[PDB]
Amino acid sequence: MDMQHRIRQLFQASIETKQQALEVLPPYIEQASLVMVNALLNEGKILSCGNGGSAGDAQHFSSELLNRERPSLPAVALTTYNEVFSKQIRALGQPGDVLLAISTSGNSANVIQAIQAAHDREMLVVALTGRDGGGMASLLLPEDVEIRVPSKITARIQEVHLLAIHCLCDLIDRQLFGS
Amino acid sequence: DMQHRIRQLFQASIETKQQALEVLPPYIEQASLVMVNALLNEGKILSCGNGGSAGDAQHFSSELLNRRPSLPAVALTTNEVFSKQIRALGQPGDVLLAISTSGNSANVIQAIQAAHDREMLVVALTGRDGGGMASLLLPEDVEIRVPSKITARIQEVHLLAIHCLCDLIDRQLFGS
Amino acid sequence: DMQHRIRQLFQASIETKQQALEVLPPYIEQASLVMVNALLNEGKILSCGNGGSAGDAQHFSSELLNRFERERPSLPAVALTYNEVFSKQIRALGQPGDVLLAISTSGNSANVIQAIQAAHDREMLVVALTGRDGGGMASLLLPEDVEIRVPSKITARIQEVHLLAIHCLCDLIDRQLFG
Amino acid sequence: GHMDMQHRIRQLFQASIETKQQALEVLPPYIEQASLVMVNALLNEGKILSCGNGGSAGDAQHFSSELLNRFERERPSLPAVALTTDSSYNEVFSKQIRALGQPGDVLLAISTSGNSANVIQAIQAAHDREMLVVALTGRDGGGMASLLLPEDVEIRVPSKITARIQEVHLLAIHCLCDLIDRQLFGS
Ligand SMILES: [Cl-]
Repeated sequence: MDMQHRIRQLFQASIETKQQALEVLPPYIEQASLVMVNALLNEGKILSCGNGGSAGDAQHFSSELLNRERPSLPAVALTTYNEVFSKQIRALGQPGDVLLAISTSGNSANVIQAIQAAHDREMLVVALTGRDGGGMASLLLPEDVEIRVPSKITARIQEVHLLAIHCLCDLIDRQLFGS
Repeated sequence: DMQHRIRQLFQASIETKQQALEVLPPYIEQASLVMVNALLNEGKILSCGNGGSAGDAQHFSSELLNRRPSLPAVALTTNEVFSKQIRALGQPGDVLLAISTSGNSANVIQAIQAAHDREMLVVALTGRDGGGMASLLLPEDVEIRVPSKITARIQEVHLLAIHCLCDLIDRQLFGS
Repeated sequence: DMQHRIRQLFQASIETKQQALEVLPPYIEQASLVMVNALLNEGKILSCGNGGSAGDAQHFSSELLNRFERERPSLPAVALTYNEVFSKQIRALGQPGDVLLAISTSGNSANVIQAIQAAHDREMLVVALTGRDGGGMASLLLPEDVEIRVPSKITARIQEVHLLAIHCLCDLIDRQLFG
Repeated sequence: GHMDMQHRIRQLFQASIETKQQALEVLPPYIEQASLVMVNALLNEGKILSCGNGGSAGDAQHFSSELLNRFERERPSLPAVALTTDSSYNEVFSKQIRALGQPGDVLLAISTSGNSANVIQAIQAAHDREMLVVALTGRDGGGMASLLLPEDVEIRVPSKITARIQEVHLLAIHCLCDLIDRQLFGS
């Protein structure tokens, strides 16, 4: 009785959070995918990163796109001391590339450091966040895009992030190659 | 591009979770009792999956292991890649959490067989028609099949389903 | 002169190995019997390392378990992959009589030290691959544990002798179990 | 201790020692040459990509992680990155090389036999991006060696024994890093 209730409860919270997100996120998902499509078109790449339950999201986004029957898109997750991402971005990133930075709270020291490295290399940033945006939100420059899930709950934020990413991939293919 | 297309993807996501809500909860409940059972009997949970399911396997385990008290859940961390590790680490009673969008991942199929040889129970997160994984399941195993043929929809529901399992285990062992 | 330096590095590598040859073989033999005894008693080997010692740990377990380069039976050797990430996996997976292969070049890795503690707590024996003079962790070992301490302070030379030592461990395990 | 095991341990030590002594007599010119191509690439604002299969993968990641992260040693970070795997699958390296590689960059490619299809394909991808290749190999060099253009460098360990090739590879990698640091940051 309680367990079936709790399940229904979590399902409905997940669904309600997505309906809220539906009202506020589409313009930001559109701008991000556009920023990404323009970078690819100019022979740039996308580097993605995230901490913990966001790390899978960075690699899900990238593998989808890199490993393909549309053309392989140059999208690489960084993987494998808050400098782990930042150093790879300095090694790999060139002007006009795009950083996808994923953090449910926006407080990841190493994603914050990632965003500085991306700015130093003249890259645009697509930031996937939740809650109040955290420290990352405040570090975004005017040309950067923020996709902020309207929720405080870590697990609902993650659920909308997966969806957001699936939206970005889909809009990237439609814009580049066509429906 | 199209906001209209974004709303459309969001609406499709919502609709599948609604379809999933009408069919999955009793299985989600079963799996969780199976997992709480094994953990109370001093056992453990191993998880696995390929493609867009590997992260889910890790996300489940490292919630429970790393953090509440830590719970013995380990993700198999790389067609006998998983099967070999189950043989080595599995003990009678343990649970395998196996995740696949198609039900056709050859190494998770061999993961399921290895778990059976260990006298382990299997919880299978699947979609579509359940593939070769469904046909391997024994009566005491639990399928959680997403009523969708679309990979991206199954993945979205699989993450919700994994969040539920975690929640129900903590609910039963610790309470709320 | 770059030639002078290469031939100096090769000689330092050869010379460390020669001095390793004078202290190590008893401890390699003892380490391997411990591992063989555990496996014959239906046990398993868990292995762990940090930094450059981390390939070593994976290489050890990958070798025996997957058998990608030689055709003999698979052995339950498993590499482990926040000072508690190793501790917590050992606690979750280790059963009494199991063996931990613990690798580091300094002997000071916080997690590997805590891996040792988690191994003893689970009534496991430890084979410890170290260099320098073992320092800590090498002071945590109990009478039935085994240390293989490279007679060197140079990280690179220690890595080199570790790889050889692991190759000796795997080889004698097979030699004792399959002749 | 018991004789056989003591015999086996000491015979392996001796074979490792003897393989290194043989390697010493033929590898230095190619090791120097390799480190020169790497240094020249970095001086021209290049980067190094590394890859390897099975037991070589560790070497690949060891090389680039030391150079880039600088845990073990406090000197400047160098743009050296290991190519990942983790979820046909023979294109995992080449797909990344085509995304990340630039004209002038260097691929350090590691294989003991030289026949792994994904490293063979990595070499092609590097060539298509106008990158130079440093190939750590053994035995006869395999298919990999057959693909090397004249600006490339091969470091072929003079052994047919996997374990022996792996040990010399680790040494080669330690020399390359030493030589890169010497040339850039002082002997
Ligand atoms: Cl589909």
